[PDB]
Amino acid sequence: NDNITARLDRIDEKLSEILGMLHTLVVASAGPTSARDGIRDAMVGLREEMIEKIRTEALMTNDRLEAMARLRNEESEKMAKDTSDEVSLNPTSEKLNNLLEGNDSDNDLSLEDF
Amino acid sequence: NITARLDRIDEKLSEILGMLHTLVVASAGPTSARDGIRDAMVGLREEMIEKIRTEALMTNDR
Amino acid sequence: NDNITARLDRIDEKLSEILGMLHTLVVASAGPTSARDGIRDAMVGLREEMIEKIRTEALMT
Amino acid sequence: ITARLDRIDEKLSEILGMLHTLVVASAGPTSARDGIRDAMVGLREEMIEKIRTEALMTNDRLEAMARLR
Amino acid sequence: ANVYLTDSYLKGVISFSECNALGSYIFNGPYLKNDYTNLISRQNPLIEHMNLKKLNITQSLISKYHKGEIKLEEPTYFQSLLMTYKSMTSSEQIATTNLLKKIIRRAIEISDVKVYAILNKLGLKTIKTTLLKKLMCSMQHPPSWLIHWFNLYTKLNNILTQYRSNEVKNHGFTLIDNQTLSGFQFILNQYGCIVYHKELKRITVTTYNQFLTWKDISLSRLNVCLITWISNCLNTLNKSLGLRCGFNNVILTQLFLYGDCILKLFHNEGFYIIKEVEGFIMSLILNITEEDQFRKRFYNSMLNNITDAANKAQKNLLSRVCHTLLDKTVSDNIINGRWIILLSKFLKLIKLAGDNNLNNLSELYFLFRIFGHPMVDERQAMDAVKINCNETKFYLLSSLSMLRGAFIYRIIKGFVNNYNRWPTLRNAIVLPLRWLTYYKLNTYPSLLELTERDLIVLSGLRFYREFRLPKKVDLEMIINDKAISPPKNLIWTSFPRNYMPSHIQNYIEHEKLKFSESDKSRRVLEYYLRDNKFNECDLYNCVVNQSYLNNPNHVVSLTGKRMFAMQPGMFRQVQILAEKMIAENILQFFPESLNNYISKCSIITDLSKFNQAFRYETSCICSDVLDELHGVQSLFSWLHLTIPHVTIICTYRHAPPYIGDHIVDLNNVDEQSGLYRYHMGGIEGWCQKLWTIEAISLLDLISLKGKFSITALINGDNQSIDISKPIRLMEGQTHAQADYLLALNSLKLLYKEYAGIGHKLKGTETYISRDMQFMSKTIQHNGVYYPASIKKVLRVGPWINTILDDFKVSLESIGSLTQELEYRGESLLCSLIFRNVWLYNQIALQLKNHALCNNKLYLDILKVLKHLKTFFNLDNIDTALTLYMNLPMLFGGGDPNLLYRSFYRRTPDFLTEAIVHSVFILSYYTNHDLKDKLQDLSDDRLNKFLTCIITFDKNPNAEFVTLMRDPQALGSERQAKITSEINRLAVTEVLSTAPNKIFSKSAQHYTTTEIDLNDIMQNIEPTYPHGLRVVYESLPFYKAEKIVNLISGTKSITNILEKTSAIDLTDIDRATEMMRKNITLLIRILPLDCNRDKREILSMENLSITELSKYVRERSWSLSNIVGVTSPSIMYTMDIKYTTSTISSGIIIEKYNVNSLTRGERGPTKPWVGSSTQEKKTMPVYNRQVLTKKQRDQIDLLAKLDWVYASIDNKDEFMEELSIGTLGLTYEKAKKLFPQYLSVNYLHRLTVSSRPCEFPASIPAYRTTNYHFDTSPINRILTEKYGDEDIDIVFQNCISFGLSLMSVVEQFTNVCPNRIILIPKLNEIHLMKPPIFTGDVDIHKLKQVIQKQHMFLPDKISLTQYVELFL
Repeated sequence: NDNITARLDRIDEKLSEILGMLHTLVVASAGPTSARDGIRDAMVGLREEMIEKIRTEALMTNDRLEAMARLRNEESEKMAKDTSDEVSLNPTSEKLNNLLEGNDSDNDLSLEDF
Repeated sequence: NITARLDRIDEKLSEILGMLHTLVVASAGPTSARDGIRDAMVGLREEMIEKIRTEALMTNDR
Repeated sequence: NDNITARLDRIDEKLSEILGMLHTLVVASAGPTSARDGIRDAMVGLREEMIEKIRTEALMT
Repeated sequence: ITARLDRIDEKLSEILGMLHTLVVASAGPTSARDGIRDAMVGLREEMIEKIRTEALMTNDRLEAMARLR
Repeated sequence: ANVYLTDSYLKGVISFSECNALGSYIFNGPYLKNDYTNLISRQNPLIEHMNLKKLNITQSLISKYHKGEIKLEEPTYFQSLLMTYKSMTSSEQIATTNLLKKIIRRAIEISDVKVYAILNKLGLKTIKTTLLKKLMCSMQHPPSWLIHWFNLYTKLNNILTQYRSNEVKNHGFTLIDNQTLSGFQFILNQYGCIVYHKELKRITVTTYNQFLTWKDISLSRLNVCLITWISNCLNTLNKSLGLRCGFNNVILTQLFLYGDCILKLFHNEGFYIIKEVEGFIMSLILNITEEDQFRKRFYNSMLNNITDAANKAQKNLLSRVCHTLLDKTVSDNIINGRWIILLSKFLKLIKLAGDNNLNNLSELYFLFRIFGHPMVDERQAMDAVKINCNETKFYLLSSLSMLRGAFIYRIIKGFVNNYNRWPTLRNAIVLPLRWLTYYKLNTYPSLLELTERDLIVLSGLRFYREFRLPKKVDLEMIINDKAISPPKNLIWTSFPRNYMPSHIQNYIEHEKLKFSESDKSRRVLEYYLRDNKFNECDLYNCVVNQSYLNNPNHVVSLTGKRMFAMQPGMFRQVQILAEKMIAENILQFFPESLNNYISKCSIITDLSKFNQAFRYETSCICSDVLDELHGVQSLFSWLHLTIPHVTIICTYRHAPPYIGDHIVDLNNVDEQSGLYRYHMGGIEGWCQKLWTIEAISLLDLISLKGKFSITALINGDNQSIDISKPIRLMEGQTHAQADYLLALNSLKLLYKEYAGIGHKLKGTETYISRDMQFMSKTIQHNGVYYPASIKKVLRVGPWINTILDDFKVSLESIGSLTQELEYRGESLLCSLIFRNVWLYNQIALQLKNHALCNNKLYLDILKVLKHLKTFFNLDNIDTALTLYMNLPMLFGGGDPNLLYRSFYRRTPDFLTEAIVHSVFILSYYTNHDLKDKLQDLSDDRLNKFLTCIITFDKNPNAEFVTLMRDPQALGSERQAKITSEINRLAVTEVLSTAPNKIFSKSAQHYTTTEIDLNDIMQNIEPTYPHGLRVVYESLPFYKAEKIVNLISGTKSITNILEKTSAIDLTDIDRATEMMRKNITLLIRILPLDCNRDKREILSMENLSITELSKYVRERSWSLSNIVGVTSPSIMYTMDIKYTTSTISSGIIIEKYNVNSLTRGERGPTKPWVGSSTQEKKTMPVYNRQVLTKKQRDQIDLLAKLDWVYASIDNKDEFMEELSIGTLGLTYEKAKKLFPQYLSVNYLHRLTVSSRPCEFPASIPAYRTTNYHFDTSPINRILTEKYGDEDIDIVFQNCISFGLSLMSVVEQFTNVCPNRIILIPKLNEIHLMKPPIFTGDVDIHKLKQVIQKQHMFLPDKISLTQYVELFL
């Protein structure tokens, strides 16, 4: 009775196909158009063509690289900086910290300078 | 083992139904409320049908 | 058996629901006024026909 | 009838078909639209009967609880 | 007939555009910014700006300016000039020093009386106390840093008092003043200020709110210096007397100066940098409480934040003042880059002020209040919000379905927990097999047994209606004392007529003929009073028909008061209803909204900009479930369907848009700065509960994906996550490293999951820790709590938190604010002396400069003091003021805080506490011993007082309505009147002429309904005022009373329907005579012969204060018997022993800590909180969610009423008429829903709104854990004397008294006692047995009340609603 096993494999293959194309599906929200004169519908599209539309600036956005990195299930280096072992200081903050470390009177300012 | 196969098929079908219903809900947005078609997509509920009933049972007087 | 027939019936119900949701999605994925106003007119008559339904059924007695 | 699987099979086909059409209608502009509102399948009566049937089930429940009054 | 009273304190905002427009007109060029405000302000000036520029002094000053002799500046330049002002002659130095010396001496002399009384009661012992004699020797030379701020405050306050008085007398007054504050010249007005410094050759223009801010700054710094001087002297006397912090006040003044320099260097932009030194305090705290990795990470992030703020401030400053009149005003230390040095100094000083002490470091949060407020630019705030709210987001469908499934899971779980049943599904054939079993069995799986496929499967459910919408509108939720937005066609009436084009002025006057008089209202109350076509079922029909959709009247107006948003009246109704339904039905399911090692961390997130990233696709997948549970469409989804189609406009008065001619529609005006379209949802404040519960659902999803546990807590706009996880330690790994790795991994998860739904967090809001949490500004560390209590008393001053400058409300505000230095600061005496400083200032110094009475209240107070001097046979009018300021306000005196409030916080009878306070105070002069019993000792001052109290002429009127409103009222004109009583008749006569027929018909029957409510329960022979309160609260007159009491709290009740901000002189006269009568109450209450010389004076042998109170309260009303109100005072009833008696015979309190001092320490015991008993009733079984909330409130009221009054011989007709009239059922159908009470003493257990439900101590809750109490011997004695019979003494208040006694004895002796024993006076305790009521209720009058006020009745219980109750 390989009839039933064959037809069940048919069904399972097609079910896996439908789930695979349903789990690869990206939604873009509703918003103003370009040359703003109305609203556009929310758009549903496959992951790759949506990443294409983001890359070619057909769906305008500011954080373009950040969006494309998130849609590809990966983290950029901004994501790895904001969630890193130890925070690293800017130049101005390095200078302020040198001015804060050590009561050596390195400041050299008083209120009457003004 | 046939009932096990039928059970896995029903589980996949339930997964598809969850996804598709969330997609129907999330795409009835401000544009469908503007175009006046949102209730054809979300359905008619108790209060609207109560109003229809009280309009039909009370044609003008009763 | 009872199990296999009940399970095939439940699968049938689920598949009918999936087709209905897909039909709603494809018809609502319209964006000009033609199909949208068609849905509007369909929903004005549906309301009217439900009112007629309710009245003519409660006028049974 | 255990080879009713047949119908199941064919119905899945239909589902898959429509699903593809969906993801073509939203990426339609300038890509898959020679005419406005790309050629569909002409199927809006079925969702109207869907709405009708569920609204009638709701009305049935309302009137069945308003019967005891 | 119309006067204008102006503000004394800052209540609004400082306007960028008012200042910019005024200065652009005056100096003839772009003043602060090159925008449209300056251009329209110079083209078409207002009339007040023309008046200011037209004066002779202004003409001369700007003539001097246009020749290049004076230089323009920024208001922060002059803030730094004022706060540095020292100039004063030897005479002025002597005068200020003398005034301060006198104030301080008089405050210590007032406080001596209470301190003597307390030391006399505890048995511890022109100034009799040795403690305050030493303190007076300490405080006889104020320091210079204190005289500085006192002199500055006095000057600026004199200037403002001058202006306000002369503007009440004359309208349009401008105050020109160059002699008050030497060097400076002021030109004040309510429309602008002009300040001129002649020796420095500087001039500035600003607004009136900015002058108010300067005065408030100087008062704040004076209060800081005063508090710290007082507490440092106290702490030098005894280390336990002062506060737990200790400051050096030559460092705090340097901090003041350096912050002023930072604000003078960076202009208005400097408030960026000032706003970043909160994180510096936090970092200094975490350097104490945290371990290496956490605190290093926090420190580095903080430094980055600070320098980014300073770089942004410099860039924005240089770009703004570039093509304006202020381009030459930018310092050279800004492009040099040397500002950083100055910044360094600031931070170092903070680190010196903190002193590595958690006490100083947690007190130092007052630094963020003490530099003023910035001028808010409205157009640029709008322009910042626009970019985030116009963006496109990208989601995966799986993300949305898992979020929706987690929401549905919360709902299912909550239904099964609360209602013992799944919600009703309408598509149950989507559940596979396992969830069908969970549905049939009415169970759910756990989070550990749950999966992500399970959430995607749950995402497919649809529901049937469970809850119901109210059909009649509730008036108390929609009526307000705020402003309202005009329709979209009448929006151009938001701006002056001069600032609008000539084609908009012709269009407004023609459009105003098409709208109703309710649509042109500009206030909410006026919006509702002017509606002659109102209907109770209008909001219901709107929500059901969706009339808020595609509506051509919708607009969003943003004002400066962080961008408060408004819309017209219908949409405001709909917003309020959606939030109310979520709060009522849904928040019960979301309760956090109100292996060899267990790793633990904690994440803190700021969710203040959370709403800008929400789109329809993310909010409404969940608001759709909420729609289906209520049977509606779009109600909970209203925002993201309506707001994308309207215009957002900045409708501040001085910030109009540029309208190009031919254009009169708002949706056709060009987008510009301050006006835009296509807002993709997220208006702040609206829809906040929805977003809170969505955040909680997302946290559940994160805990399922990360496989740890979470304990969330969302309190406003700050969430605090506690994450726990069982792990197995590696080789050579410590616990701290394990917790740090947990924190980092959880942080990556949280970032991923928030970014998946469109919320991109950033390293500024979020920070990780492990043990501590700044819980909504509350530092706790090791179970000990560190308060910021100086921040609460900064604005304590004369006329605070009052309407029309009411004297009594100012005294009450001072008292209740100053109690924070005792309830949190844990110092009785510092709070006392600070209170007395400001009370003496308010009474003896500022009562003769009233803006409306002008000296009349001071002549009244002098009459009162002479009466007191004669009655009590005092020495002079300086002893009489010391006496008046220590007498209760109930009797007509001036003490806002009674003694019992220092030991426990709640009492069930105010009259006994007032009499005991008076006895304890008069002991200071009569020399009675508060440890003995009462005798008569050659001195009949206390006999005279008590005789005058119990002897008076009876004059009762409206006894039962008055005891319904205030169950503790006194009657016969034996107490002071409040504002609700004076303005009631005026409010009803104003409401009788409103177009809205609901308010008119209610207000025309008000007096007759009052007469019926009096003649409704007047034949029940024992009077129980707490049962009269239930009878009152279960009737429709309660709602009308609430609305009238709302309206009577406004300024000028008379001018509500007159469209003016002025005050009618009848309102002034009413308030003035209220004030004068309230002042001379004490003359009326203490006659100079005790109401007759031949009346036998009260003999005080075998006297009971509780019987005396009961007699006074009954004689004042002429009622034979009043039950359930009189209760003994714990402070008087209990005697305090410190040695172990033979038999203890009381309550025993004991110290479990080993240390001699327990302040700032934690103990082994459990915290004491009061927590009155839990009710013993039986709830019936029916479907609760078929009734709304108000129907269940009414059911519980009628159950209580059927409990208390089950003894009258009318009960059947009474309860039948109540049930029919209020709920629509008969008594037999309604009695099936009543909770049945198993108790027998309703005199002990009844819960009304007029009774306390908690009795906490006057001590922080962490501090109660050091002590242990034992109440066995007093139970033995009380049971042998009475025996299985209820008595009238409260248990929680005895425990609270004992605990606070431990605290206070430690404060005063520097040693905590090992044990304290409390022994009661048994002649103060009586029987509290429930009575047998006789006589019957008046049913005709009950019907009359129900019928006259019928329009405030709730929804009736239907038949389609009553059949469904038992299904």
